[PDB]
Amino acid sequence: MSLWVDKYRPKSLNALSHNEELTNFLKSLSDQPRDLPHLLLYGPNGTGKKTRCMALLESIFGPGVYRLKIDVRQFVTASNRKLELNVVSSPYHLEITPSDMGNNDRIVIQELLKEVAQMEQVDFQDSKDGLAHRYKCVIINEANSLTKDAQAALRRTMEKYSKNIRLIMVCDSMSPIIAPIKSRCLLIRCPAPSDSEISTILSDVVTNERIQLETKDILKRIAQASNGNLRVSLLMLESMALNNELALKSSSPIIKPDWIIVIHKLTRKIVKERSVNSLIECRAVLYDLLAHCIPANIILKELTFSLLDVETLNTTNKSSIIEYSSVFDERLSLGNKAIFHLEGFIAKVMCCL
Amino acid sequence: EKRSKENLPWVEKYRPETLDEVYGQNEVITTVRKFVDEGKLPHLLFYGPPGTGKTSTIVALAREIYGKNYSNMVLELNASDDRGIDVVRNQIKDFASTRQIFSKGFKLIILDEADAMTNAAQNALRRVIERYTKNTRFCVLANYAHKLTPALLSRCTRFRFQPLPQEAIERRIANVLVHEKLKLSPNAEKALIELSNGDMRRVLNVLQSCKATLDNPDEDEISDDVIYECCGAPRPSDLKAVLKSILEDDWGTAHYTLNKVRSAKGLALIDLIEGIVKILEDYELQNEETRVHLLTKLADIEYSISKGGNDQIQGSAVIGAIKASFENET
Amino acid sequence: SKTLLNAGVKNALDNMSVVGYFKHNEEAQNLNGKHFVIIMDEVDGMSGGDRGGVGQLAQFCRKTSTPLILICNERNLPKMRPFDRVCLDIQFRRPD
Amino acid sequence: LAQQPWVEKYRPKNLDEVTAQDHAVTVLKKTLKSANLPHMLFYGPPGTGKTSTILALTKELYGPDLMKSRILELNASDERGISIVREKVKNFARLTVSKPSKHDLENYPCPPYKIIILDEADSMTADAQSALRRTMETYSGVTRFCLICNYVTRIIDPLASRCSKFRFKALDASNAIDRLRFISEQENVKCDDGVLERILDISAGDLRRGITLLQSASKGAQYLGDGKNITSTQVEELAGVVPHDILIEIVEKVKSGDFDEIKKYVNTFMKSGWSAASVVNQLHEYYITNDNFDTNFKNQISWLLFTTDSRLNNGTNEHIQLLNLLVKISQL
Amino acid sequence: SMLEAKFEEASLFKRIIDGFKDCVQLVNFQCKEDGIIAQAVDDSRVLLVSLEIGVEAFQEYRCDHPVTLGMDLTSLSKILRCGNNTDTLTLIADNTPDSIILLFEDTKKDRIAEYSLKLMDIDADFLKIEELQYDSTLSLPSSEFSKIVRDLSQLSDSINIMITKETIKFVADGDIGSGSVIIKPFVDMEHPETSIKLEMDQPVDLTFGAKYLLDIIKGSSLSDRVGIRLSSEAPALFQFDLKSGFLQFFLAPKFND
Amino acid sequence: MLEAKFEEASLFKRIIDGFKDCVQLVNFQCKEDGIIAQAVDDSRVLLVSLEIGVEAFQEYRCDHPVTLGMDLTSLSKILRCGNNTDTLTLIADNTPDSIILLFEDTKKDRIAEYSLKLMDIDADFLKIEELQYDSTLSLPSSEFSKIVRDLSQLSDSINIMITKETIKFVADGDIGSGSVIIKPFVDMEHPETSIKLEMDQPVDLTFGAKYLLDIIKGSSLSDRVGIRLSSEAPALFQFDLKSGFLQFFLAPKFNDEE
DNA sequence: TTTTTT
DNA sequence: TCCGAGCGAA
DNA sequence: TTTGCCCGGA
Ligand SMILES: Nc1ncnc2c1ncn2[C@@H]1O[C@H](COP(=O)(O)OP(=O)(O)OP(O)(O)=S)[C@@H](O)[C@H]1O
Ligand SMILES: Nc1ncnc2c1ncn2[C@@H]1O[C@H](COP(=O)(O)OP(=O)(O)OP(O)(O)=S)[C@@H](O)[C@H]1O
Ligand SMILES: Nc1nc2c(ncn2[C@@H]2O[C@H](COP(=O)(O)OP(=O)(O)O)[C@@H](O)[C@H]2O)c(=O)[nH]1
Ligand SMILES: [Mg+2]
Ligand SMILES: [Mg+2]
Repeated sequence: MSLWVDKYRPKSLNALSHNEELTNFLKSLSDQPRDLPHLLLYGPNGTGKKTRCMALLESIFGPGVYRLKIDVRQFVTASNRKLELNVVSSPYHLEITPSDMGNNDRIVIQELLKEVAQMEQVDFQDSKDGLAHRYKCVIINEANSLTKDAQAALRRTMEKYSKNIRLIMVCDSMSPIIAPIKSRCLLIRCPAPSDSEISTILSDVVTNERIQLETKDILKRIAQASNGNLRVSLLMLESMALNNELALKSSSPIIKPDWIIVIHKLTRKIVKERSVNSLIECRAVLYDLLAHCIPANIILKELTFSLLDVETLNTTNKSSIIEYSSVFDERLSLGNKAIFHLEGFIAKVMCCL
Repeated sequence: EKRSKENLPWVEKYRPETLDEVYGQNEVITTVRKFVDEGKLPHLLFYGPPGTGKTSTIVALAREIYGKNYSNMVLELNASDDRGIDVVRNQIKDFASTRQIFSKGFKLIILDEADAMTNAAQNALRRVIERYTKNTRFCVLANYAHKLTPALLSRCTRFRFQPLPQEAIERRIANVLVHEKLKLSPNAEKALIELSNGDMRRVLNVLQSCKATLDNPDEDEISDDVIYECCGAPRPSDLKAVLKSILEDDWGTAHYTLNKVRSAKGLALIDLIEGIVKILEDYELQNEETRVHLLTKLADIEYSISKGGNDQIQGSAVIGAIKASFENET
Repeated sequence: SKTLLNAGVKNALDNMSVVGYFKHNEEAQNLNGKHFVIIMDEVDGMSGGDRGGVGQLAQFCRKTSTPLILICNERNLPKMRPFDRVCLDIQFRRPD
Repeated sequence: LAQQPWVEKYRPKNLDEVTAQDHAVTVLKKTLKSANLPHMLFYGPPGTGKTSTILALTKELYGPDLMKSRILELNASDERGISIVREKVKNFARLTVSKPSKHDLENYPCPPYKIIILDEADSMTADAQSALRRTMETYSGVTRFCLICNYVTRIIDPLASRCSKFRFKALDASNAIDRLRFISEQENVKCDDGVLERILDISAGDLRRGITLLQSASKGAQYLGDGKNITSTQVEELAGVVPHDILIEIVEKVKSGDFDEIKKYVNTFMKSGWSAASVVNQLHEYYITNDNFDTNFKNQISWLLFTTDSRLNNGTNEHIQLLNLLVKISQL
Repeated sequence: SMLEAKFEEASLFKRIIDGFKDCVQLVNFQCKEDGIIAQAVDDSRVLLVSLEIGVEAFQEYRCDHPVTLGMDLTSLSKILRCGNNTDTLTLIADNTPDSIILLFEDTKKDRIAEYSLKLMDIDADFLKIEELQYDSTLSLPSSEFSKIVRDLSQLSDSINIMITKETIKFVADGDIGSGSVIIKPFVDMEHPETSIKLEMDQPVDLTFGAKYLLDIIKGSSLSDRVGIRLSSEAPALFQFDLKSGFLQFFLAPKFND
Repeated sequence: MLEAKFEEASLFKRIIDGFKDCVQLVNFQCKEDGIIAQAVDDSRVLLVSLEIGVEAFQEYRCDHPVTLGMDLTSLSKILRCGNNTDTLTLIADNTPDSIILLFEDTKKDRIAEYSLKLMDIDADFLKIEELQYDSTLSLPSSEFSKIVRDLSQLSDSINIMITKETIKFVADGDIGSGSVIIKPFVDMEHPETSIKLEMDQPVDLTFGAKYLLDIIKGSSLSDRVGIRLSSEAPALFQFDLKSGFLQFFLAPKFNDEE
């Protein structure tokens, strides 16, 4: 679409522009795709995993994979409650995010996916006999968000119907993927681009958009502030250009998102005042962040690594902080009410300082 | 059933048919048999661990009371049946308050696996049990008393089925050997009894597997080697070798020894942990802190193993736990 | 329930009482004898057997042409909120 | 042939094709003659041959034509609540066994019972498992149950007692190299000496993973189109193993002990996407088999690695857990 | 096949099955050369149904050797519904069978519909439960018994039958009150079907659960008269006569509290 | 510009109800020849095709072809609002954002006007080439529908097999199996009830029961149904109209065993 | 959707 | 167009 | 000492 992060997204394996060895591996997979195993792409956020999944699908099935439409599918729970799932589809593949339905994601696996596996499909645009002569492809986004029951429901579908269906699962971490599912997948590591690769991409955008640029070093700064997140770097470039009248300067500052600013303020507060009253104000800040769709795990990660950057703390404080972060990150994984665990972490940190 | 009883698993082929074939529960059997003899049958509760003879005993009692046609004269319900409040109020209450169809006599209701019933159904049962006592008697069977309400427990005469002692298992094994034309060495019998934890089902299943594992069961003899082979379990010698290496050798040699012993027969780590815990329980330790550290760390490792994890890291954890705990022994 | 309330007591909100009429028919100048005081006791006891009842009672408290007295034990309960602005609240405390 | 991923293409067809589970396969093979198959509980780690074994056994027992009428397979993809167990499973267990044809009776043992396979039974609720208990016993005459699981502690004790236990062992270079080499030869994959054993070492007990790794390596070699051998470095790259140089860098940063340096190095390291579990495994191997560290250090680090691996098993943030582990090692 | 039994019209068998469907779930049919007998017992084990169909109910019948077919009544009724009341219905079974074949064939066309219902391994004896000399034997039209039962069931969950010399008394006592119907024997040579017959040696007084009687009266669709046999120590027998055989309900009385 | 008046609105209502459960949004390509529509279902296991002819309409004219994208739910609601006895008229202009529906009754007193907003549906082009099917059969729709309803009660899948003078519908399930065997039969006195079969190769295929249940709803349109089956094609179910037809291309279930 | 009391 | 039931489901 | 969203219905 119109935003630069979308306008210039590559549409084929030939148009990819970072991590050349991974590109070669993907081309090798797409060379003879009839016995392609199920795939699991993993790597840090915003590096190009979905871009590469779409490029691989294009290499296998042609450009038609980018002609997408959305459709609403209905389901009913045992309690008779109605649920809807948005499904993205091309003529050659489906894309689902079962975690959209929360703990009911299992239903999506047990009914929708299974059905796709058991049926043949018609095709009156590529097949001479009206039937599609190819396996069906299903992309499962945010696969590490599936509950253990849904992941279990995948196991035998992947084996029994391998003739008719192939799965591509995408995740930012494999830690929550159960061992049987990883056993069934070809695991593809997708590393972040280097800062030079990011600078080259950003420079290409700067040229195609006629943005005035005092020095190339600016791009490097952006590349460094994005910590390998290419989506973040492209969006930051656009925002900086918009705020500097499409003319970036060496003095032009890096724009941080609102939630990051709030979290940094919270870090300064925790460091300055360790007391019960301060903890109550912190609870208010945490509720504000959570209510506006900042996930608890993101808050914990950002707060931990903001604290560890504070110059005034000593090694003992920092080691205590990282231990507490580990403990309460596990707590967040095992529990429901996030504010409880975030408050516990902040309280222990205040005690340690 | 289909074809002969020789097609059945040994755990079902050797199910007791009469009270005289129930072993290792003599006090209970005597009491209940004389209850029947004198015509004084109270409401019964059979409480005990798996495979100790509860269902066998109650079915044998019904067979003795009512003869061969018992199955049409009792109401038997278990966890495979719905037993909600509605079932209690309709099916159970109707059977309790009505005469027999086939032969005159009192009614028997058997609630097997009663720990599977909800609190509301159990409470509905209270006055059904009390009101129709003149003509009906209830028998409740359970592995877990805590899911039974205090009011239901009060109304039943309790009988605890013990883990089967050594002598009873030995006699049952002798019967099985005679019937199967099997031979069993003394050490093999000791190993079998040790691994069964007083559960007859385990004994019979292992024995059937051992017979299947022989080349010629007519001449071949089941030795402890066969038992360990079919169970995929560590020999006592392996356990002692591993423990000695952990307690007396350097880290490289202990790691090597654990890995080599495990690789020898593809032993599981949890089995080694169980065996070593059993061995260490008999140790005399100067410091209580040694026992504390050993137990807590090994329980943590067992719990982590139950969820999967990295086997190599868990083995190293076991080695380190034992060494660090015995450091306290000075 | 809303159905029973609408089919029953509703018709008495603006109706004379036949019992009241015939009790004090002989009595001269008895103005109140023919009118109702509607007492709805134990409002806090209206469970699932009275779906829609509390809202309908609040409606009546706004649209009644005869005096209505409601009684409850737990005034601060959430389900008693609809009555807030439409009733004259009289608190009874523990006597000494 | 050319349409199957290799894991499904080379699934064992009969009991003699299962490679390293003789202790259990022998017992099962004897029932082709004894015809008194017990209730079975297969348990073990992923990709060791449990599902393959039960399928091959049913084929050997009933032949291709009569199998379908003699089997009820229910797995984690199917609804298996207490109502299902009390109605569908019970009803199937109650039925008379399908009549075998004369040809079937000539060519197969045809035992007088049917089989219910509850694959992935450790995902069933405790109450549904309880509902199975008396169904298993009352209808043993005409039905035998096979429960399959990875976590045996998830099966309630009464059911474990009813079942005959078969533990499937981990598959490693010692006991699965023959099968892997057979597959490699069938597919014409050229490898240096050591490569197949390295694959099985990396797989860490899982033959499905080893076969998939072999297929990925052969795809790479065919795409390269140079006729060279697959190397161990290539296999390790495909398997997401951290290069030895990177691991040495981590070890030296830990040795230095400067918190900020470790933090910055870990932040850079995470950008490569290395799986934290593989990193922890490699650190365990490096430290526990190192003659330069003494007994107290190794005791402490063994507990540290155990704790971090356990926390990672719960689905935690890999960056946080890895940094905590490295800081703690550095302060030993 | 070994067993072949053809109903001229499937409606006969459907009505017979519907005559006792609501009381029991699992039914065991034994087919022999002289016809088909069946038994079933209700879930609470308080009611037993016994059916007899003779060879005369069938257009054609053949049973080379005795055979036992156990099945669930809901599945059987579901299948019976899939066929048309007008088609000819042939029950077919083979030796040592795993299923029963229901073959719906209409002569007008060449359309065959063959259903196979898998059978259960229901091993249970029938015991031929019937006491020799019942205390009281009575018979009356089915509509009147249905009416009495339906009226008295609105009052109580239990109904008492008292037989004394030349009098039959139904009684029900409940929360809102009680009801009592007394009938006397009577022969009407103009309309024998309305007759009420009563023979009795010992007077009887027995109580029964109302819901069971409400199920039992559903047999009235299969016969104009119902026979009732009662004894102090035995289940009560309610018999409805078919053109060829019979439908019997054996209902155990309540324990005298 | 474009106007199409039907002899009776009941025909149009029945046609719409025929395939409204399978698909909801559809484009009608009104042309001088007639109305032609083609839709794929969301799961892509089913294609519905409509070829209402000019003779079907009482009167019809549309000089320049026009594509009208509409949702079938709103059209069904509007048709329900109409009376049984009416001459439904569809009216549209050169560039219509909506279509006008006139329910002109026989009595001039009753006149009703409705407006249905159109839609812009991105529908691609489908090339449905004629194929030499392995077998063709024709039979009454009441019989086929009754077979489907009876067999669906036994299983989730129904198998259709054709061999030499034998058409077999089978369903296997938990409680058992059901099978119907029809044979080629001709009745001169009542030709409409005949069963016709052209057999080139033996065929066996399996279909989801829910899909056949959806399909049989078109039985009202035509007293007879044609079924064409091939080993590699979708199964073709045709209900003939006065001059057009309602057509269903159904994909079979994936044969895991073979 | 609800564990226990003395 | 206005109103808040009943549930915590991000 | 009782929140926020906002049902089904008018
Ligand atoms: N005391 C016993 N004497 C002889 N055989 C026994 C005995 N206990 C168990 N068994 C054997 O193990 C099998 C199971 O016995 P059961 O009586 O059904 O066990 P249980 O006590 O009911 O176990 P739970 O509580 O249902 S897990 C029997 O068929 C016998 O073969
Ligand atoms: N013992 C084995 N012998 C031969 N191949 C095996 C063996 N074990 C695993 N495999 C191979 O890996 C694939 C998976 O085997 P499975 O039997 O499905 O493993 P599994 O034990 O059922 O794994 P889980 O518990 O579902 S993760 C097989 O198709 C084989 O190709
Ligand atoms: N020029 C160029 N841009 C890329 C490449 N890979 C990713 N991007 C850009 O980075 C954006 C984020 O990529 P994405 O696949 O959504 O990240 P992920 O799925 O979270 O890993 C995309 O919208 C693209 O614009 C690449 O190889 N070349
Ligand atoms: Mg028992
Ligand atoms: Mg498996």
